[PDB]
Amino acid sequence: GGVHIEPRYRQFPQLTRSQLIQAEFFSATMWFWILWRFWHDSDAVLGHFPYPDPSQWTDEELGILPDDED
Amino acid sequence: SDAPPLTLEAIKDRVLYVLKLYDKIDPEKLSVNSHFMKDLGLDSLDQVEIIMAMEDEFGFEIPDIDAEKLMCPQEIVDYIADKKDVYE
Amino acid sequence: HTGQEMIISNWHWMTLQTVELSLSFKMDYFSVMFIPVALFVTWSIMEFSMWYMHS
Amino acid sequence: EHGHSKMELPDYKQWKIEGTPLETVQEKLAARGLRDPWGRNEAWRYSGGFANNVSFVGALLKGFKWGFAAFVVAVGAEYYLESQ
Amino acid sequence: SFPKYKPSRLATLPATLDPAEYDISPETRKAQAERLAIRSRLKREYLLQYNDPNRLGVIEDPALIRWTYARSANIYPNFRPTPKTSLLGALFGIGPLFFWYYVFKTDRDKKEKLIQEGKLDQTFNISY
Amino acid sequence: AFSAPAAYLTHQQKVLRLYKRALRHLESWCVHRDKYRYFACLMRARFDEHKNEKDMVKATQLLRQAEEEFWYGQHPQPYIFPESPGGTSYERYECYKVPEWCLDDWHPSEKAMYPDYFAKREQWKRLRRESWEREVKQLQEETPPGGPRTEALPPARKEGDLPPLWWHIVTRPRERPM
Amino acid sequence: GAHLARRYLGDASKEPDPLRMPTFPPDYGFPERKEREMVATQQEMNDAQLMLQQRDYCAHYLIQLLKCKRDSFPNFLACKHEQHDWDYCEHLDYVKRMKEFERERRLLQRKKRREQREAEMARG
Amino acid sequence: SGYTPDEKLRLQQLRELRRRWLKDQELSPREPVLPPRRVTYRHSIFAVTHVLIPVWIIHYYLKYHVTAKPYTVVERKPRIFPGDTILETGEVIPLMKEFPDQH
Amino acid sequence: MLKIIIPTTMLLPMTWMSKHNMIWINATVHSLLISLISLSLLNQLGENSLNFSLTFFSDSLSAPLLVLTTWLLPLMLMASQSHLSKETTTRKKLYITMLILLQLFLIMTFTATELILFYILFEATLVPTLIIITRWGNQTERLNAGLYFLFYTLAGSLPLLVALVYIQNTTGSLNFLIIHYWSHPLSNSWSNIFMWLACIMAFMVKMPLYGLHLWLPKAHVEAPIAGSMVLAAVLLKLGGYGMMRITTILNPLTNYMAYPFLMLSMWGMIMTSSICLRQTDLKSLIAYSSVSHMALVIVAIMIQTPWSFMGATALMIAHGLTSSMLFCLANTNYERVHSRTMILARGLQTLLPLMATWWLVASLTNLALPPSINLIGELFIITASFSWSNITIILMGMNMMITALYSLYMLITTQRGKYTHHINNIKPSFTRENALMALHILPLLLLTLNPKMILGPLY
Ligand SMILES: CCCCCCCCCCCCCCCCC[C@@H](O)O[C@H](CO[C@H](O)CCCCCCCCCCCCCCC)COP(=O)(O)OCC[N+](C)(C)C
Ligand SMILES: CCCCCCCCCCCCCCCCC[C@@H](O)O[C@H](CO[C@H](O)CCCCCCCCCCCCCCC)COP(=O)(O)OCC[N+](C)(C)C
Ligand SMILES: CCCCCCCC/C=C\CCCCCCCC(=O)O[C@H](COC(=O)CCCCCCC/C=C/CCCCCCCC)COP(=O)(O)OCCN
Ligand SMILES: CCCCCCCCCCCC(=O)SCCNC(=O)CCNC(=O)[C@H](O)C(C)(C)COP(=O)(O)O
Repeated sequence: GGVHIEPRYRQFPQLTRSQLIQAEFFSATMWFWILWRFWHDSDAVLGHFPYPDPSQWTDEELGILPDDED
Repeated sequence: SDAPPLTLEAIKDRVLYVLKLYDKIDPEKLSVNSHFMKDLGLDSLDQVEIIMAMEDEFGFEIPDIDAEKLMCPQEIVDYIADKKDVYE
Repeated sequence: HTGQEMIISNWHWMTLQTVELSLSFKMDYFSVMFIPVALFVTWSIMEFSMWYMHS
Repeated sequence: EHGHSKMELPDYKQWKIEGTPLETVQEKLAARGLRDPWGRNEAWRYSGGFANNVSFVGALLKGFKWGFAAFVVAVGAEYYLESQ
Repeated sequence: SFPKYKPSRLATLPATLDPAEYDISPETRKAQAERLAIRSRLKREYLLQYNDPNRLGVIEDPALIRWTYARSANIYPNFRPTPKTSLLGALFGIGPLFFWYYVFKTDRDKKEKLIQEGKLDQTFNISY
Repeated sequence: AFSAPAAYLTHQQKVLRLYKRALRHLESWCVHRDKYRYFACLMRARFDEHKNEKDMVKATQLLRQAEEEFWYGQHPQPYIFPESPGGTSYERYECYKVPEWCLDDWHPSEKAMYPDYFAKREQWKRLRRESWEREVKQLQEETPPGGPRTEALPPARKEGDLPPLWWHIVTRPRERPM
Repeated sequence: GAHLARRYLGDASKEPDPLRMPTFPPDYGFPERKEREMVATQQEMNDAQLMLQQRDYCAHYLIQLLKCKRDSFPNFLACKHEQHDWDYCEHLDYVKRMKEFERERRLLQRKKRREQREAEMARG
Repeated sequence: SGYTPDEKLRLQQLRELRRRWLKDQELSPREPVLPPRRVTYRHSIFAVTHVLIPVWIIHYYLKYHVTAKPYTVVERKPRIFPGDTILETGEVIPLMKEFPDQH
Repeated sequence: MLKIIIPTTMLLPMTWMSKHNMIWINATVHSLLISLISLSLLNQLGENSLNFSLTFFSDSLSAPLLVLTTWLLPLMLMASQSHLSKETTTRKKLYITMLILLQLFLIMTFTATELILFYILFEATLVPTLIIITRWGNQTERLNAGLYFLFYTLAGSLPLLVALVYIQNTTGSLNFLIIHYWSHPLSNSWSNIFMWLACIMAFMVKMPLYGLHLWLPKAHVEAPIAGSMVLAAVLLKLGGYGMMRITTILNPLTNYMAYPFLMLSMWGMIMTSSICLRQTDLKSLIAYSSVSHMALVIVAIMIQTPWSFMGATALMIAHGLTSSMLFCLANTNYERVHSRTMILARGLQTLLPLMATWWLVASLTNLALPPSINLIGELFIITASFSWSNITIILMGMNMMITALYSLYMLITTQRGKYTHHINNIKPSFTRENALMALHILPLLLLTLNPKMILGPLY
């Protein structure tokens, strides 16, 4: 069902341009898809919501009294 | 598979090729019927190295008992032909 | 499109006093999602085997 | 239909140790007083289309150039279309 | 010197690490020669009967029949009541039975008691 | 495989077998061809430094330390040729090997196809029938009294004779029957 | 993680057990004590039959997200906005959970400080 | 080492016999003597005999025999969202509680 | 019930008045027709029974066994046609007469409304089997085998008779219907314990029980193919049928008295399955597999729950069919190789592919592959045992694993690998053997479509 490619015996095997162009096309398609998704959707990897700092929360909003009120 | 049905001529040519690429033998004095021990002055270590080269070049293993009594390129070719069942 | 779900208990096989055994198929998300994947993979496998096992 | 083309072997004088790692193997072997006799049997592995190699990362980046060009053309076209 | 390989039942000694092969004697050599003689005589008889064009059946093998007869029918006439045999038979043929009887009896007595107090929760237990 | 085994292996045969095994296992360790060639030349050199030892006791004390060292560093997963007794395609095609006598059980409608093959088969069978009667006598007269000592067979001596016990060596199915 | 190192290598009573949190009254901190607000009712949140573990204070955005996905079946990519609203509400919920954790940790710190101060005063 | 002369001769004779046998294994141009005796189109017929007929049979069997009995086919009670209206009754589900929309 | 009994009796004059070369054809055709007629007993009721007369009655436990008994005779004739070729017409007629008498006694045994009539026929089956084993067996051990197969049986069956008459001297009747309707509890007494033992041991020895199974390997190995088929398929089930009938008078004493037999069966199934792994003879391996399956049936009957009884009935039918098929395959190999050693003839797939397919399907049914009736009975018994005690699952699963192991070991040893070189008399499989194999196996895969036919009276 393919083409006729004869053995070579110690040289580089014969290559059709069809397989080369298909392999290059699919590698380029994979890299283009990765770049396109990274450009449009960067937060799928980096995240969208910043992580809060618990040490930066003031004692007021957490209901802390200075050790004598309650 | 698609492996060509190799013939005696191909086996002979390939065996002589491997032997001429062994630099302890001068290729011009090499012949199919030349003995390894006396016609070329090789040690038994050289003979087992040649058997290993034949194995690595034809892709199959020759057992020690059969390999240790193969002393000519012609009988190496004959052994390979018998193992692979070559017609001509 | 919808999230459509079925149980298809089509053939009633033996019934064991209070236990009924029937040929029933569950067609939930897992089945309807895994079947196309398995069929696609098997299609590729068979096309590959037409070349790998030719001899 | 099979591969019956009467393949002929290449010349045996073609293979040389020069310009291959077998050369430096022979050099280091000569530093201790030995020689490699099967070197030319392996020269064909460094000679033809096998002479040039590619790195692991280079193998990973097989189609980065033309895919990157497609990416930049696509993003530029989208920027031009949406600015309307 | 390198770490020593210690043979076991299921990982035997290699042939190339066997001290007996390195200790050669004329008696050892004649033993090997006559072992090869026995093997060659057997091989010759087998091949003579095997290549015969007139033969149209199974080649009878006395060794196989000896093996099967020893495995099956030679056991009891060669049996003797021995402390080893008696203890092994008693253990391996009675101990498992009484062990399983104890296990199942204890489990079922516990189940029966729990049913008596009613604290088993046998709800939806219809088929038995 | 083909050659009949001997009663024992001589010291030289043991040394050569160790040489081959060590080289193969070093190839398994040294994957690349240049590295393997360098280390194999070193390995050959290390064999060669005791090539000329005259003391058999010394030579037997050697090869023993050597096989111990081999067993220590033997690459527990060596490379095996695919068709070798440890390979991944060792006995792959044994299920396709059918004996030649099975053709005798074919229906006449099956033998109607391939008539030339079965005519040649009949010729071969006749040749076997006559050659066997010659072979039995030749083997009986050539074997030493008391039975054979080595399982090596003689060739044909006369013009029309065939090698004794040849039928099942000549009529092997094939290396890859299907 | 840093909290694990302070609970496994430091003092166990210094930081909460996540199983038993909280260990203090809610209105202990400040007397306001506002209630949490739920938008989705019993019936609609049942009828959408989301999941038992999706039935939280974020349910309404999930409802909207589900509806958007259903109407635009062919254009799956179209309902980007609904997803953002839902993950933002989940982010706020997680931030509130972190605030509860830090709050209880600070309350535990202050309680240990009060008890050690009282012990010092009593021994003096 | 090497072959003994008898070993050479026996190997050579066996080799000639084996090669003649192997050559005799070949087929003549007429060797498969076959006894003859009898008594989009491909895709179109395939999609009829392998897709259309089975789906016809299964649809008939499900619609007229399986569905005849109760509880044989049970569906999911599709999801209801606020603002939806129902085909059977026509009533409209009320909307939600107008939560504050900001960011 | 006479519409089945009378044709089976007429099989005898028809056999003895036949031509010298028509006995097999006539016997096979009319036995098949009798099987077809008997197939109409399967129309059972949800109520009591098919009470034909004062002497014979049918039940949905008896009907599958009757149909299997009627179906086994044509297969036995087809299997016996080969190795009886060189024998005189009178002796072949005698062999067919023995088979017909065995069928007649089994048919009357399975209906047998009376317990004494059941005992008489249940012991009358002994004579034809003994004659078949000790007359048309090959090896010299057959006589010894016959002796075992005799005395074991009687050693169990003589006390039962005494017990039986004792019951009628106290109850006043031994009719099964009257016994069932007028049943009364057994008090925990020494006399009642010995009555229980006398009632149980006769059926236990013919299952066989694990400790009492010595006669079975000998009798099955030394018997001809028809003898092995009838021994494994129908004769082993007499003990199970008798226990299922007789346990109605043994309550509540069965609760205590079942423990030693339950332990013996649960451990002996493991023991015999393990024995199968190391066996150098095909027939002995099949016999030990039969012992394991019947141990499972013994457990099921001793538990005496509805699921237990249904599983036991299904397993009895499935085991009969599967073991008959396995013995037939072994005999097809034996008639070619004449050795009966499993390791001798190897790689028979490359020479007999269709017979290899038959071997595979027989091993699959022996392995209890779902949804076969073998697994239906297996699973019902296992679930009943689990309800009886949750720890039985370890033994049951271990038995399943070992069963699969030895079934596939038997398949791989004989069919796979490389053919033996020196064996050149392996002829192509005959149409008779392939037809025999199909006639074994299609009923199994076709019964898996209608399981309620073989699930017994508690379905
Ligand atoms: C070669 C490659 C394959 C080619 C062939 C392709 C076709 C395959 C199709 C056949 C197998 C697929 C399974 C599908 C089964 C369809 C038929 C089935 O549904 O009918 C069964 C019916 O069959 C019977 O139930 C099973 C047959 C009984 C077997 C009796 C054995 C024959 C006697 C032989 C002697 C006995 C020896 C053993 C002694 C015990 C179950 O039907 P059921 O829903 O239930 O009720 C019947 C109809 N009602 C409702 C009107 C009552
Ligand atoms: C060998 C291959 C297998 C063959 C078949 C094996 C199966 C046979 C097993 C017999 C079943 C059980 C027999 C007796 C069971 C009674 C319960 C007894 O075991 O428990 C104690 C019984 O105590 C002692 O056992 C008393 C008897 C002691 C003598 C017995 C001999 C012990 C070993 C003999 C075994 C040999 C079997 C083979 C004989 C040839 C409880 O004592 P107690 O509650 O107060 O009295 C209960 C009985 N009552 C209520 C009727 C009064
Ligand atoms: C495979 C070989 C097994 C051999 C046989 C195994 C079965 C043994 C069962 C006992 C045999 C005889 C039992 C009697 C038959 C039942 C009759 C009956 O139940 O009547 C009893 C009678 O009970 C007896 O007489 C029993 C006596 C038993 C004597 C023989 C002992 C045989 C060996 C005993 C030890 C082994 C027992 C179990 C062995 C199991 C098989 C291994 C009560 O009636 P009455 O006495 O009139 O009323 C009470 C008021 N008077
Ligand atoms: C990487 C895996 C592990 C590797 C470690 C193994 C270590 C092996 C190194 C040990 C050194 C030795 O040679 S061990 C010393 C063994 N004894 C002798 O060498 C005495 C005489 N030599 C011979 O007879 C030979 O055969 C010879 C003449 C060379 C050829 O003979 P031919 O003329 O008949 O070919």
